[PDB]
Amino acid sequence: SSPLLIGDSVMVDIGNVFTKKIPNAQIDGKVGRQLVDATPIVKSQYKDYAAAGQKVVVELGTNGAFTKDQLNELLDSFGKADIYLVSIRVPRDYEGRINKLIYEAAEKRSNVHLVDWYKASAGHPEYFAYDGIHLEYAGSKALTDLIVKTMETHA
Ligand code: NA
Repeated sequence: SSPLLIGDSVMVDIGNVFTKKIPNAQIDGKVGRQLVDATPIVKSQYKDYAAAGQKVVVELGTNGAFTKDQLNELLDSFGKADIYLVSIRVPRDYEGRINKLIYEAAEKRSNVHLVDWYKASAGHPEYFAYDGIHLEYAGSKALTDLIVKTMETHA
């Protein structure tokens, strides 16, 4: 009902569509944001979300690669919150490596739930701008629906 959504350009793209579905969502998207820049923000802005019973959506990696250690530092900073971690689809050589880090984090952590946008958007070029980074409306609605459906299942 009041989840935190933190991400890069993709969060900017879906913010308005997502707010129509979940009006009390707290949305923090910034074009060009790197995952390593999110951890100080969570400590400066969002420690009230780092609690059992809170919900956080993390949408990072589309705008740049990150390391295992950086991902773990970010996930640890949310504490016992339920974390919905979105896989990425981007035309860059690091896409697979980052998606494997994301997959393994979800495998490990009982409070991390994978939102497999990579799999969901396979075969749907109409979801994406020609740059393969920004989303068309059809993509923003599909990703919004996937995030919300995952949170409603608790999966
Ligand atoms: Na998990």
